[PDB]
Amino acid sequence: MARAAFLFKTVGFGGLQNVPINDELSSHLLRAGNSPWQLTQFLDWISLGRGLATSALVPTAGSRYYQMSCLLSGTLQIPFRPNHRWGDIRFLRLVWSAPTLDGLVVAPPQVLAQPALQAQADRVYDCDDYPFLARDPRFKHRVYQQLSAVTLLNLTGFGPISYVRVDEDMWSGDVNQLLMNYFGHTFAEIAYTLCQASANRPWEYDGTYARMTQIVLSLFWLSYVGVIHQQNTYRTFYFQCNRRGDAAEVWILSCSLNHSAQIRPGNRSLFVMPTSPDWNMDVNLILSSTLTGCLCSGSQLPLIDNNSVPAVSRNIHGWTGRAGNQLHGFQVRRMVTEFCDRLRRDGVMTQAQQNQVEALADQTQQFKRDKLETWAREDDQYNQAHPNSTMFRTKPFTNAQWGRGNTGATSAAIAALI
Amino acid sequence: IPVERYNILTNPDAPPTQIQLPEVVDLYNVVTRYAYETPPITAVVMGVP
Amino acid sequence: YVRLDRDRVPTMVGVTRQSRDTITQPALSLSTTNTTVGVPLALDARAITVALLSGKYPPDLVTNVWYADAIYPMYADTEVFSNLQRDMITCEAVQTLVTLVAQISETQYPVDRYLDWIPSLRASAATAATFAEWVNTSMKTAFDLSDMLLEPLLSGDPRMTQLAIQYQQYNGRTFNIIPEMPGSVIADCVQLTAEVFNHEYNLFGIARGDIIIGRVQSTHLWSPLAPPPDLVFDRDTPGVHIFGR
Amino acid sequence: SFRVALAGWLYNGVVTTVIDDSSYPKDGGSVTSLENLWDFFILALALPLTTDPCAPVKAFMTLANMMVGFETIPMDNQIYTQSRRASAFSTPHTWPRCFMNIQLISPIDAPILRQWAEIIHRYWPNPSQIRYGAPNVFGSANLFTPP
Amino acid sequence: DCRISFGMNGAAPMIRDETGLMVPFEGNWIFPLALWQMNTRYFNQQFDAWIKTGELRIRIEMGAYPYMLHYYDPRQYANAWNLTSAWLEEITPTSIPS
Amino acid sequence: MKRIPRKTKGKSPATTEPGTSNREQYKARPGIASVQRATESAEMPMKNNDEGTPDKKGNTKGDLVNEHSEAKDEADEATKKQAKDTDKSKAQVTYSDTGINNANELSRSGNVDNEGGSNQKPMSTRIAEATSAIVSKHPA
Amino acid sequence: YQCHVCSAVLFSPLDLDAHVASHGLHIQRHITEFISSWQNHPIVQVSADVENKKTAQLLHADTPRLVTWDAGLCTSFKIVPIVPAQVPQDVLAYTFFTSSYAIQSPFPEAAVSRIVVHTRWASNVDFDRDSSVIMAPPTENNIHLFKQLLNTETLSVRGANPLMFRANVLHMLLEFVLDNLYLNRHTGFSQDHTPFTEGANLRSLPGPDAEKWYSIMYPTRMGTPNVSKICNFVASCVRNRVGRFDRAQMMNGAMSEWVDVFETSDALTVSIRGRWMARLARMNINPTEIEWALTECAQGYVTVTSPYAPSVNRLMPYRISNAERQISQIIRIMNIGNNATVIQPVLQDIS
Amino acid sequence: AMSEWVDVFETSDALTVSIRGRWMARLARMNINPTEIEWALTECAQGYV
Repeated sequence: MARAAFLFKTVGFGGLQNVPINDELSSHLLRAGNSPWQLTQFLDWISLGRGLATSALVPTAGSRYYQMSCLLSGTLQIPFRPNHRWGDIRFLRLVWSAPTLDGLVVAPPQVLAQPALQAQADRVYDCDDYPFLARDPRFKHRVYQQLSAVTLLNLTGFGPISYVRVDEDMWSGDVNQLLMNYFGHTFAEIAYTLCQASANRPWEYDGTYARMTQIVLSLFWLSYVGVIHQQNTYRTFYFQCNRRGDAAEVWILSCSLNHSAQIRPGNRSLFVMPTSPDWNMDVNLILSSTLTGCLCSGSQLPLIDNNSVPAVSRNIHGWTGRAGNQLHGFQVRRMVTEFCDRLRRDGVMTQAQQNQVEALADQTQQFKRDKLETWAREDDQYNQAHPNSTMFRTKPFTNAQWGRGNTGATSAAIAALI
Repeated sequence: IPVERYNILTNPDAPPTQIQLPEVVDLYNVVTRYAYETPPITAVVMGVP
Repeated sequence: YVRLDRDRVPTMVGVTRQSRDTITQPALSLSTTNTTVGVPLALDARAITVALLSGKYPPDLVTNVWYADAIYPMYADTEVFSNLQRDMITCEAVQTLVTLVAQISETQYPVDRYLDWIPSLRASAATAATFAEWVNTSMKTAFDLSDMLLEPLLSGDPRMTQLAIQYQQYNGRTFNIIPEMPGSVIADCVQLTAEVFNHEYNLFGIARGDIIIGRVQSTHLWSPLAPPPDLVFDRDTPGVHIFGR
Repeated sequence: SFRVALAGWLYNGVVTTVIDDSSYPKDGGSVTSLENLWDFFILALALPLTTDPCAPVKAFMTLANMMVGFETIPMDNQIYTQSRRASAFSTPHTWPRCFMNIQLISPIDAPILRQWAEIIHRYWPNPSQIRYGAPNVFGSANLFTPP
Repeated sequence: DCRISFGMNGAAPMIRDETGLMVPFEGNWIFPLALWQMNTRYFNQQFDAWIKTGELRIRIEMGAYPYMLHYYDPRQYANAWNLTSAWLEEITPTSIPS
Repeated sequence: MKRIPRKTKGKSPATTEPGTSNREQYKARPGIASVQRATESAEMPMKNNDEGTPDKKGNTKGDLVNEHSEAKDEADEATKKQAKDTDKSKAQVTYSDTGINNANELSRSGNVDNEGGSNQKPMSTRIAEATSAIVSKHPA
Repeated sequence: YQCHVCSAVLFSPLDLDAHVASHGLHIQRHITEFISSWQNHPIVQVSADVENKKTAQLLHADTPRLVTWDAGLCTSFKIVPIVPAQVPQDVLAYTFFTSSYAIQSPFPEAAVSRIVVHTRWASNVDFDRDSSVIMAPPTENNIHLFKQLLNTETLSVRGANPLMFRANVLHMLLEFVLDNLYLNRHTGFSQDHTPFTEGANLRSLPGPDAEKWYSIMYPTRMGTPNVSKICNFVASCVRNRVGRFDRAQMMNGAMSEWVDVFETSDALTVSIRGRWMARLARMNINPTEIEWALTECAQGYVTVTSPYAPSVNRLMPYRISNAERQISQIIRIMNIGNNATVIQPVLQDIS
Repeated sequence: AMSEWVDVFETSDALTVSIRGRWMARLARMNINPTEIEWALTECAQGYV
């Protein structure tokens, strides 16, 4: 139902003594304006696929997402102090403008003369403590989108989290007729538009918007795994990928008429997340996580089991509980093989095509592995050189995460959902 | 006045999207209005070295 | 194309209108009446030989530049999209035509009938042709077309089931291609409208049943369109006399 | 004619392109005439570019007609002889046994004709295929061929 | 295989490298001559401003070329943007000037 | 709300960023204008061959010409048109008088109707005569 | 001026907005726009129908008109009075502090009323399909509707042969469907504060004097001042189901993308329009597919780019099936009919 | 195209129908097709035509 508690969690130190952000990155982040509550500050629109966006200070989309989460974690420390002022202290030479947190600006000279603010690492804050934010209901809905997104990123040391739900009651009224309008579009475009639309006005659960976004997420994840395809469709709908396993994948919604699957009645759901560091170069997973955060902004999803998250991420009043659903992790290289196996068994794809798909996937994985390791080591030398401006351009990862995890179990669970 | 042709108003426990075809044609229903965009086909042609 | 394999050369190409599970009049298409596979066309050998013997490239040719400059103006005037839309319209029109004709002819097409209580006759080729011509003009004016649409079908027994094409080898083998019809939204809507008409005939000005002519004089104010049961007799009423030709 | 033949390559199903009968040697021709020899040369180089499937048979039979009175080849029935005009061989049922099976031509009686038949059988051009269009988006309208 | 993606809502435009990454309009680039020659007008319009004022440096691979000299007095201000822009704008897909 | 007329009738701060100048002069080969003129003729739709089909009242359209001779006449028109397009007395490419013997060829014409009979008398006329043979009048 | 999306060069500020409208950022006669990268010769294509071509290429194809819009009511049955009558009444008008308002009625006030078929009797359309089916009231003669197909050698102008009734009815139904093939259009609303329907958002049809249409659209708006059959019918109805019911979350400016509204209509036409919309929606494509198709067709000699902005309310119906293409090709082959005049221009033109 | 032949019920005479039937049978016995004509002409012309 409607969410009753609004809480969020900040980012944690990766062994440093401060938030892994500095003045240069903070200044370079603000490209769409002085407001950190805009979608362009988080994402970008390539509009043609077939490419990876990179920069000197922002190597990857995951890099941008992590840096923005760090910036928000650092800046929100100020207004949530018990004194509740918003411009009497500075964080890395930035201050808030106006009590409604409209924008971030360079600090005044006297604030600059005053000492900066020391920020703790893993803090959980409630949105109702701030007087203005508690007083204005329309105000919360605009910022809780980003708050939910950063919380879903910072809950676990692995990649972002998504939500998958299968149910037949969602197809209640003219939802089928309305979804029939999305046939020609791509998943990235649909997700971008839906993420933008969420902030226009408050919406209620069980609404057409919520049912649409849940159905779209479920369809995308089922097609990604391979449960539903051209010869096995979920009410004639299925997502098709032009070349599986490529560096930049394009998924397009599509219709197949006579072939349709059988779905048992009831309500089923789970959570999924990628564990390989490869997710930093895949926009689709990030978009799905952002859409899940938008959904969480207005709805109350089932809680998350404590034992599936680190100790600091336990017993959040609205996110984690004593007994909850497990988190399912995977790696893209193994998911490609699972997809190919299911399609070959169903007869859509042949052995030779599977062979080319596997080879291309291996090449892509090697390329991304090399690039990520190079950028990580470069960050290491920069941190060694400068001891007062420590920073991370990308979320830290370990060598262990590069291997197979629970991919088979998660694929089996997703297949069991249908 | 035939009440059966105004079911969604007369009937107190009918879903707002119920029709009674082909036996009875109702005269009060739910209509969906749209506004699409139809752009022309645009292309930029680049030469190959 | 077959180099010198005589047993596999093509000889005849034809088009058929009837389904494969029926026996009908053999009505071959006009294309089969050619001695060659297609319409003959003569050429001059001297020009071809001269062209083969005397040709040259420009002294400064770059294929990339030449073909870019040749492709760019050509593709700026394409019509493939309009052609695709016209193709969809044509397929819809053919399906609706066969569906409608099956309801007034003796065609064995498996479609449910809803207006069989309305009197009619067993139409022949000319009657079906006139009806189909009216349908053609109706759809053409509805979709603002001006060029051909189903005109070739309106020449000889428009009563048809499904279109197919064939060609024949010299040794006697034949190859037959039968496209798979996906469906017609217009035909489905027409069927739904007929189903509704089956119950809403009065709103369209049509009355169902029979009439009784006889003198009734009274001051009662019952409507003649809802007569009392005391004034109606049927084929089972005792004393009634039934007449034939 | 050259460009028309190139265009007609694409419409084999409905249009058949053949060499006009006026391009053949007059009255069958003879190997004792320089003009007839040049006629045969021009026709031989022009024939392989058409879509007519009887072109090899016509190419063989024009020389067979021109060589009458000097060389002889066997024939199937008594009705048709070596003097039948090459233009008439327009249908596959008219292909002679001597052309179909080279062994029937004796090198003693028809040396030049044997070589000509062998050349036709061994060096006539071979057909091939190519890819075109975007079937995934636009679709295809091919009927007897892959899309 | 060069593709240019326009920027939106303050983002910067990007072009595709041969490795497969998309990069902004800054840094050091290496261009074969034929690429600019075949995409003259588009490349001029998209790159001249960043070359003149930004931080973009491009190495054009040519092999051999004729050159022209213009001598200037060293005690006064002097700029070569007019000459360079003229050269860049009169490059054409079938010829180049000195 | 802008109406679309029907085709047919039915029922009833500085500016001027650098690099925007136009000083390039490139002569395309082949020329643009030459290519467009050729492609305009190619994209023409095909002719309507409605001969032999019924009409609004059910009468077959077209002239009364024999099936065989109709094809031969159409062949002569194509050659005559082909010669004009090449601006020659005759055309090298001819659709008529080839070496092939197409004696059995047939082409559509208005001589025959859908039932397979002759059109010596219009179909509408035939119906009127048949139905008039059964007319009865008032008694004196 | 210049567009930084396609590198086109423009002269006036309004031209920039008109151009970016094509790219999707916030003249209609154009249907195809191509721009090269090694020269300054853009090419635009318009319909061959234009009265004056301002140096633009022509679309010679006979394209059908698929997308049409209607802003009127989605109904095809109307109630007409047959025998008029006037009855004395006790309540005459509504009075506010010093003003008076007349009492409008949703239904005709007469001795008898009947339902009559009339396609698009209340509709505003940009394009007219021109296949209307219209019936006079049953008092007048309607025999002409059943004698259009083969009643040509009839022996009486008044009347029809009972042997062609099925054909006539089938043609009438086909006309009905063909004329009702349309798409509904979104219009503006207004917030009403009438005591009977308070706070409801009611549509406003385009043009002036729309206030008359409210009584026809929403029967429940009228109160129950007198005692009559109409008043009893109104009193036996619920009040909440009126006007706007639901709206899209995506917004263009301050206007919703789509809306669900309670209003007068008929379910037959509603279903027909829904099926038509589904059929068109199953044909939508995106510019990336066009890029891929054109690049593949070019055989690797040029590359094609089509930049665009994210949206979910654009319709580009161009996707069909190989079976449909084959059927059309078979029809085209049948069209030849052994007529060399049909085939000669094609060979000459490609030559 | 024209139907090759048809059979009809109509007022007629049995004797006349019989006479026409024998006449048609006699004429049909003499029918030849172009292939035999071509073969006979070639054989008579001895291959010179």
